[PDB]
Amino acid sequence: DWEIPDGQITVGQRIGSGSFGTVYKGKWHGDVAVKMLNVTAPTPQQLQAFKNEVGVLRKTRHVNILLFMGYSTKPQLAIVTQWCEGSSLYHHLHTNETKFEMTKLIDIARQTAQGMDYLHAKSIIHRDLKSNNIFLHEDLTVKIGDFGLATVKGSILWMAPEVIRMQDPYSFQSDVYAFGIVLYELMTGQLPYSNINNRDQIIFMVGRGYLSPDLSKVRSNCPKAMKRLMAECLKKKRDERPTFPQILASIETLAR
Ligand SMILES: CNS(=O)(=O)c1ccc(N2CCOCC2)c(Nc2ncnc3[nH]cc(Cl)c23)c1
Repeated sequence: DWEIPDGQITVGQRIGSGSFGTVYKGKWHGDVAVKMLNVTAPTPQQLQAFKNEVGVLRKTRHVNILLFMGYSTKPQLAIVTQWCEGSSLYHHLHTNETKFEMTKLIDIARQTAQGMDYLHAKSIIHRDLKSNNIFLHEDLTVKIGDFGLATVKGSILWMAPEVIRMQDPYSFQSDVYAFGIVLYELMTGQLPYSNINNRDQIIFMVGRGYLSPDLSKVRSNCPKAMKRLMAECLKKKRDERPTFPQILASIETLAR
């Protein structure tokens, strides 16, 4: 079992917000990240979300998945993962405006793909992949985190058009679209639709197919093959999008 007895986890600095909780930097056999729900008595729904999230996490053991270490229920519902010594991909690209070498950008994309490939093989749909949930350990290793929304089979900039419309909606392919947006961020250094200042309009338009990321903004040394893979991942029609083994193969094919 993976339950941690009450009183063992030290909780330090509040790091930010996750899906259905608050994330802190903590101590439990070294540095850890802890997500907890703060409601005194959790509702059956909340208690469910927690049981589901743990269930998904414990199915994951892979270098590119943020390492699940354990959970606590008293005094509150808490999830414990390894602490990643570094910043989220989002922070790097958009807050700090870190300029990475192209080969390092590709390597990041490769690992993210590597992680996604694993989840999908295990029948996990992340449902919340975005650069906020991708953390760079010691500047080298990529870790995908925050499984609050994952299952086994508010961040609109990564949502596939079908997900926005809600008419069907989550799948391996919607995960792949989110990946495409992460690729975009890597290759452009920007969030999409950054010349549009209205969230509802972006929602309406991506949903209806009127708007899509502008690939002419990719850094000029971004390989043609990579620009092309990005376009494939971003196909409005979900069935036209590649699978992760495919995405992986073509990234690896850039051993050039
Ligand atoms: C409890 N683990 S979790 O549920 O997988 C989780 C959920 C959300 C977040 N963040 C909080 C900040 O906002 C972005 C999302 C994190 N963050 C981190 N986790 C580990 N090492 C880390 N180094 C730097 C960060 Cl950042 C970080 C972890």
